[PDB]
Parts: sequence; C-alpha cells; structure tokens
Amino acid sequence: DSVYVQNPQIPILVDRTDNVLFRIRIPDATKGDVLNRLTIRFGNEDKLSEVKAVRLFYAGTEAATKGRSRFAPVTYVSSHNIRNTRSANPSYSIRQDEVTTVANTLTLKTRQPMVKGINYFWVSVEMDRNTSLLSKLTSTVTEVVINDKPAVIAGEQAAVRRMGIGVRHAGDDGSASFRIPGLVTTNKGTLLGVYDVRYNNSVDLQEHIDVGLSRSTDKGQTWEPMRIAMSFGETDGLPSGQNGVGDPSILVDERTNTVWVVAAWTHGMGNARAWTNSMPGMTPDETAQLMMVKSTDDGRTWSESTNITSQVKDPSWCFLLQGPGRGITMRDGTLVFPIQFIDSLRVPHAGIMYSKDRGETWHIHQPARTNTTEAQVAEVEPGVLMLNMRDNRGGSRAVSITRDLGKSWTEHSSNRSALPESICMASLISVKAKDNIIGKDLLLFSNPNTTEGRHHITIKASLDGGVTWLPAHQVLLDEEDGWGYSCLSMIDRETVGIFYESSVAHMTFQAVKIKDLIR
Amino acid sequence: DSVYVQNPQIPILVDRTDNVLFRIRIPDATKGDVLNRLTIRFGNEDKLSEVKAVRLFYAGTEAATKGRSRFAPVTYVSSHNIRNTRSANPSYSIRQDEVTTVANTLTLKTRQPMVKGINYFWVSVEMDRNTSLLSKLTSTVTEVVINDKPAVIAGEQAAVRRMGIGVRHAGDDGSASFRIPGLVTTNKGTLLGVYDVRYNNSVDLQEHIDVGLSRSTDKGQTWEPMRIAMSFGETDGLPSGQNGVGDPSILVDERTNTVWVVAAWTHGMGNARAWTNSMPGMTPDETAQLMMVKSTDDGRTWSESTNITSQVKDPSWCFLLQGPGRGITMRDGTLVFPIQFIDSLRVPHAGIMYSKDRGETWHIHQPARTNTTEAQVAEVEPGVLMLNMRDNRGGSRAVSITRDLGKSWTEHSSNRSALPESICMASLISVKAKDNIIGKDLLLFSNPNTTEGRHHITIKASLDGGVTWLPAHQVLLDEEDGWGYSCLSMIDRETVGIFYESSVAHMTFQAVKIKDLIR
Ligand SMILES: CCC(CC)O[C@@H]1C=C(C(=O)O)C[C@H](N)[C@H]1NC(C)=O
Ligand SMILES: CCC(CC)O[C@@H]1C=C(C(=O)O)C[C@H](N)[C@H]1NC(C)=O
Repeated sequence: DSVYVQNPQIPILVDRTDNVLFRIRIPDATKGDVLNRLTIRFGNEDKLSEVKAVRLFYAGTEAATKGRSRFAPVTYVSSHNIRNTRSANPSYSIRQDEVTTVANTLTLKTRQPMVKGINYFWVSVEMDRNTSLLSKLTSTVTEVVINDKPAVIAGEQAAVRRMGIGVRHAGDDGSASFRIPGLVTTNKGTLLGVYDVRYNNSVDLQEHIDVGLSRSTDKGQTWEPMRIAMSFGETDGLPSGQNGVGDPSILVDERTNTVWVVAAWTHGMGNARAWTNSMPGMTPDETAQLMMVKSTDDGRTWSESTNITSQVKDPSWCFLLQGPGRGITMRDGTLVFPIQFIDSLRVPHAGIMYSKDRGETWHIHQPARTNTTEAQVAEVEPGVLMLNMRDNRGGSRAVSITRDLGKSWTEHSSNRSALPESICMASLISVKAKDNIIGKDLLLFSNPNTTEGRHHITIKASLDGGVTWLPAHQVLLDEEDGWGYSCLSMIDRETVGIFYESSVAHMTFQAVKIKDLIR
Repeated sequence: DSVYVQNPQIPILVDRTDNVLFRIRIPDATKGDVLNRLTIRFGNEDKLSEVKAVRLFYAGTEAATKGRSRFAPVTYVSSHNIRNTRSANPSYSIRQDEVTTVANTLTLKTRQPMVKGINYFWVSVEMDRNTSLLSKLTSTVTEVVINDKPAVIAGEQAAVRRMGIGVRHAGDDGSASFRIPGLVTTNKGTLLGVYDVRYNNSVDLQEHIDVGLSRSTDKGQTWEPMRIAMSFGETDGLPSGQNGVGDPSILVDERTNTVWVVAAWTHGMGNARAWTNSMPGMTPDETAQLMMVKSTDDGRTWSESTNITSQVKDPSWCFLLQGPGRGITMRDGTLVFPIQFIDSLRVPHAGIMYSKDRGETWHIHQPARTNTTEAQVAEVEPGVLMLNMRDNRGGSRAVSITRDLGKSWTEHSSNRSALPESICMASLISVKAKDNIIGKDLLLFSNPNTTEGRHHITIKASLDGGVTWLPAHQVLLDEEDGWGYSCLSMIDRETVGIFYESSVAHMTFQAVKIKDLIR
C-alpha cells in the first residue's frame, strides 16, 4: 500500500563501514508481506567510483507504545559504543542484500516475511577510504515492490548528502570519549584539531582528561595519529583522575606560525565537577589553573606547560578558564583567546585575554556581559573585536563589540536576536576579502541551530559584519542529536573546515565550499 | 589529631587483584603531612597463608562540595568497567607500599605529602586464587603515624570479612553486563547458576539478551566456562536485539535430577521495555513467550526451547513470565515455578505454576495478591506452599500460603510486616531437618535488607516456618550498592550458597555455614 522514506541530513563518514543513506518505515504490513525489490537512483553527476558498497538491512519492528512516525527502533550505527563505532550493530540490523559495484540504478532484494504493522529497513552506503571530502551523493528510492506490486513511496528524501571523516571515535586509543573541539589552519595550510581525551567516561573535569591533537597536511583527507598536546599525569603524587586538563582553545600566531593551546588544569577536587567545586585563591590546590603549551614545528611537537594563572586570574574568582574552540591573531599581530570567569558570587562572565608580545605575557580587563560563559572572538573590522557568547538566559547568542581589547564593551545590533541557541558552545571566525574566493569580508558561524537540545549543526555566513545571517547563506550538516560543540577554520581560499561533536563521531571533520554557503 | 577507618562489609573476591580491606579518611591534614606508617593486625586463627598481597593506596582528596563524612572520592574497584573489574582503577589510586608475605602484624609506609584538609588512603587485600570460600579475616588498623606521631584512630572496623568469587564480571566473554541470578544444587552436589547475558548494555528486555549458565563441581571454588542455556539469535529473520530471552528461573527435579530453566522470550518490540510493551494475545509477534530448556546430564548440555505459553497464559494478560531465581520439587514430586502476570488493566499479580508429570504439562490457577510481581516459593510443611512476594506498595514482602497449589490463598502472619524490602527480587528456600547439620526445619531468605535503595544484602534464617526472623539469625554479606537480586541453594548439609548481584561483581557466589546463621 504505502511506504515512508527518510534521507537523513547527516555526514557520510569515509572511514566508516556503514552509513545511514535511507531509513524506511512500512507502517501497516500484513504478516507475510515481503519487500521483494527496492530500486535506488543516483544523480548523473555523482562519482559512483567512490562508493565501495550499498547494503539493505532489516531492523524488525517498533514497540506498541512508541507510535508510528519514527524511522528506526534504535540507533543503527553507534557513535558511543567503544567496541564498534564503524559498522551497524549486528544485533539491531540483519543484512538482506549487498552490491559492491554501484551504477546510477541499483536494485536491492529481500525474502524476509514482515510482521503485522510497522517494519523497518534502511540502506547503508560505504565509501572508499580515499573518497573526496567535497563529493556529494543525490540518492532517491524510486521503486519499492511488496508482493510483486509497486507500493506508494512518500517522504522528504531529496537531501544532497555530504562526506565527512571521523577523526576521533569513542574507544579510539583506549579513550572512552573525546569532547570540546578546537581547529586552526597553520601558515603551511596544516589543519590542527584539539580536544579532551576523556579516558574513564564522558564527564567534565574533574577526571582523567588530557588535551589531544590531530594533524592533517592534506586538507583533512588523512589525519596523523593522536599526539598529547598537554597532560599532568600523577603530578604532586595525586591520581591522574585528580589531575585532568581540558576545554582546550588553540590559535596560530599568524606572524611566526607559533601555535598556542590554552586549557584548564584541575588539581585534586575528588571526582566532582570543577564548574561547582573550583574555589577562590591562586594555587593549584585552591583553584583551576590556566595552562599553555606551544609548537614551533607546525604542531608536530609541543612545549612543556607554563602556568599563566598569576598573570590574569583575580584571586576572588572561583574559576578562570579559556573559552573552548580557538583564538585569533589580529591585523596588528595581537594574539586573542576568549575567556570566562565565575566571580565570588558564582556569576559567570565572558571576556577576552590578549598578548602583544608573541604570547610572552597575557592580560584580561573587563567582562563583556553577565551570565555568559563560552565565547569565540573575531576581528569583524580593523581594531574591532566581536565577542559571540553562550547566554544562560537561553534562546539566542549574546553579541558585544570592543575596540580596546575589553576595557569597554558595546552591545551589537545582533545581540540576543540574530543567532538562536540552546545554551551551547558556538564557533565564529572572520575571513578577509583577499583570503577567500568570494572576494568579500565574511563572518562564519557554527552551532546547533535550535533553542532546544543539540542537533541541526549548521554553518551560517554574514556579508555585513554579523548584522544579518540570511537563511540562504547556511548549510545544514547534522540534523540528529550530538554533544553540539564545533570549531571553524578556513582550509584554503575556497573551503571552510568544521571540527565538531556530531551524531556520527565524537570528533568529526567536514569541508564545505564557500560557494555552497554563498550564491 | 584524629583519623577515621572503615572496614567495609563487602565480599573479598578470590579472583580479584584488589579488594577494599580498609578505607581511611584523614579529615584535617596540614599541607606536607606524611602518613609515615600504618599497622594492621589479623586475629590468631586467620589463615594468612591464603593472603597473596596487601597494598596501601593514595586516592588524593575530596571535592569542596561533598562534605567530610565520606570514606572515598570515587569507587576504587569498578564492577561495571568492561575493560577492568579485577584491579583498582590506576587513574584513581596510586600504590604507596606492598607486602607479599603477611604476618599477624603488618606495617605499610608512604612518603606522599598530603594536601590541606581531606586525604584518602585505602588498604587492598589480594587472596590466593584457591582461597577457601569459607575462610574469614578479622583485621584492625592498630596504629597510624603522621610526622612520627601516632594519631588517634576512630571508626567501626570490627567487621568479620568473608570471601566470595566473581563468577561473572561486566565485560566477560564480550558481554556488557549480567543480571537476574538463579541457583540450584543438583542431586550430584553440582551448583548451577543462571543469569541474563546482556551483550549491548544493562537495560531490560527488549534487547540482545541470552540466558547463560555457570557450573561448579567443587562447591563454587571453580566455575566451568559459560554455557548458553537459552538463545533465540535471529529467529524469523528478526534482529537478535528484538529476540532477547531473560529473567531466568531454574529448578532441579529432585526425583530425576532433570534440571529445568524457564525464561521470557520477547520477539520484536523495537528497543523498548517489555514490561510496558508486551500486549494481550498468544503469538510471539503479540506477547512475551514462556520458554523452557532442560538438562539430563547435570547441566553440561541443554535441550532446544519448548513453548509453554499455550498451556498456562490467559490471552487477555499483557505479560506472563516466571518469577526470576529458582523453583522447587515438593515432597510429592510436584515441580513448582513462581510466576507473575500483568492483567488487561496493567495490574501485576504473583502466583505459582506447577507440573505433576515431570514437567510435561504446566498449570496456573489463581493469583495470590494484587500489585505483586517477583516471588519465590518454598514448601514450609508437607503439601503447604509459602509464596514470598515483591510488593509495589513498598516497605515489606507480601507472604501468602496455599495448600491447593494456588486455587485458594491465605495471608501468612508475617505478611507485610516481618521482612523489609525496597521493592526488589528476594530468594526464599526451605531446608528439611534430616538434610542439614542443625537437625531442624529451616527457611532461608535473602534480599537487600532496606526500605530504600539496594544494599545490605543479607541472609536471614527462621526456625518457626517464617513466623519469626530473629536479628541474631542473619548474616550481612554486602552493605554497598548493587542491583540487589539474589538466589539461595544449600551446597551440602552444613553450608548455604548465595548467587547474587553485588557491589563487587555482576554475578557473585558466597558460601555461609548454617552455624554462622544459627549460633
Ligand atoms: C565551566 C562551566 C561550563 C559552562 C556552563 O561548562 C561546560 C559545559 C559543557 C556542556 O554544556 O556540555 C561541557 C564543557 N566541558 C563544560 N566545561 C567545564 C570546564 O566543565
Ligand atoms: C514485569 C517486569 C519486571 C517485574 C516487575 O521488572 C523487572 C525489574 C527489574 C529490577 O527491578 O531490577 C529487573 C528485571 N529484569 C525486570 N524484568 C523485566 C522483564 O523487565
């Protein structure tokens, strides 16, 4: 009778064995009905030589109380199972058919007798490991035959699917999880991605957490094995689980190509959250510490940690740390790292930290706005910094401007208006006209484009210095649930990179042409 | 000044590398204070030849918000970490000292400078893998010296510590978790322990769950590798995750030594709870199925599953299943399995299912009591069955009597009064006077002895057919948190075995002398 099809707007990972290409619900089957044949068509332009395999799975039925509008009973390919993040959980999906050479038209068969009511099938797509990150698939279920009669196909399934790469999967290198992405592009065009390595579980500091780094010299097609950018092991003879460092922020000093990573080292504090347990004072026994490493060799090797806590932290603050993601070099060569501090009354404020001496000494002035935390900063115009802030009020990003490196702040017109959020980290970068193919100054922004939950990870572009974010100048990458944090860096003149927590992997990299954003 | 010591009443596992013997809190240290020496003393009659090693660990400090009355900042030895359930998580505990030859007096040293305020240390004990399950340690911290001055020792640390064995640990044989213990003793004195094998996670049916079995010919000192007693894999071409079977109940037919295992097979139901999603009807597509396997070779090999659903399940019931744990043979040779059914209005009832034909045909009559679920049955006196029930009203076990195999029920004097519970599975068995060393009829009962949470797993004995459970006739085995389910079986004339979910392992076995219960 009737069959529903979903083409989910989620990344096809080039390093995965399985990727959800279609989910399919047959809502009102009679017991014994067989999906004899289903035909997929790929668009004319699609590079079918890059597809290694297409599979048709059966995932059985639905629970009587979970309704009839779902496209699956369970996650088909897990992003958390430390034993398998790369293939379909074989306990939830049974392969019906497989094709290892893919033409524009493809048929998949089954002889599986359906149950009465809801039955779930899904198409998996496996790409070649060397598949272009810039390739796209346009796929449609054109025919479904049940008991040798072609059934009616319904559903929105016209999505243009993009590639990505799972730089870090849950369980990689004995690590439980990876969180809190940062991304910069070195002067040599090298992509450097930083993250928490959370060994024991996925809970925030305090825990056994190191700062990791993934390096790519080929615009993200391949990533060199994980380096530990910063670690404190069993410092002062306290357990490694009372010595975590994380929430990393990375910048490239564009004048020297010296790379800096800043992070919060929590020392002691039992097995409880630093957010609530970091207390006033200055010593490592008293409060979270602001720690920095540097790389002079394009991110290959990393200096020992220097403690900058004494330079910038007020003693009365419960907690000073970087804003996670990245910092910037300004036109005049000032290095800028967004920061956040919880004051004596447990009220969080977003601000900036800067250095005028190639990162030798760091300074913080005034907070931008009350009840904000995680922020990212861009030089929207010469000498003028735009701070884009996570706001505990909910619903929308706070936006301020400073022309004096945070001594005074002014509200931007886009404040609490233009950029929706659910209270989550967001990435903002600026691109100079001469440094990109459109030949105009850009602001690029990424976050979960929702007021509730963390999903619909989206890159947005502004042509007018973040006054307007036109709906036409946006690309949806991941419409399913994840931990939500992202970071942007331009790869080259034509493409932006995004390093983000996604529905398909803890650290996901995707590349998007500027001309896909802007008509 | 003052130092606090805890001797936690939890099983010392003979198969573990580490076991918590003592937790110690130093509440108000000065920064730099060193625990120079700590002396532990064992009773004269203790078998110190069974101790392989004793270790002193440092676990650092406590979080500012978690108070000053805790004995640890974190679980030291995990019962859930699939990568390590046998040794202390090295990220939470740093070894200070170790002794491989243990005398009646033992000293442990450190040179670790303490932090200001709370510092945590703990003593680990490792036993010989062949340590007697009936051996006990009586250990006391007699001295603690800080900066070469003997500090004041406080705390209740007079516990007589018992041995146990982790039959199943989280992660064993590629399984995420194990739940729902059942235990019988065959006519050959063989222990047979059954459980859910939960491969994907620890959630109830519906999921990828098999019934496992562990067999011991030496009264629980050693366990043969895990056998799958019952499995439905990819039946009818539905995923194994929509084909789970669990909540096993086991009995020995004492006339034949034929062993029977009964379990609930859920077929379909998406990835949601059978408790709410099993619907009225009789077919496997419609409702949970009552399945049985048997062993004629003392539990070495298992028959294919037979479907009992047709014989005993009313079509209008949403869910019929066995009560997890064990069933019995009565004096007249009737085989009895406790059952539970959810009626058309979603109201659960506890009852019994019996066979008079060596398990050929099964019958259910009337429910004992409304809003009860998991029950265990014992033949208190000839022809007279006591049903001990989990009660959704809270606080205490329901107890009924039937002398007509459930056609009529009468409330027992102990009903909703004598046995506290938190709404959890409990074990009850009867022991004939001629079959045990005390030479009197016993009832033995085990559960979490609390009205809140699942902890203080305790065996209780009654000399007067469950009318009274004297506090003196009880043994506390596990005062820390676990999933709470237990099952009892007499090993021999002198000792009772308990197969239970514990704070130290998913499937824990311990042996207790009858004379420790009744002194
Ligand atoms: C420090 C407070 C901050 C904002 C509320 O919490 C962040 C929220 C997070 C979140 O909402 O997911 C994850 C971050 N890892 C966490 N940072 C730390 C240091 O705990
Ligand atoms: C009818 C549901 C049943 C009895 C109330 O709930 C039990 C509770 C459990 C529990 O309280 O831990 C675990 C059991 N595995 C579960 N059984 C099933 C099949 O869900």
